[PDB]
Amino acid sequence: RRKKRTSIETNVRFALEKSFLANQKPTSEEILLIAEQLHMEKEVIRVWFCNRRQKEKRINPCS
Repeated sequence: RRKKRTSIETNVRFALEKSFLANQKPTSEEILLIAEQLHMEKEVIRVWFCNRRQKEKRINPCS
């Protein structure tokens, strides 16, 4: 549940961090490109960015 996974993990996010903001619209190529770097694949990529930005919103309260 946890999930949680966490998960998230890693290393990636770290890199995604800076990257996220920069652009937040990763293209197809952009990802694959970054994937080549190491260890990151389209998968977690999107999953990341996606969920990553979700945290942004928010507002949320927004809640």
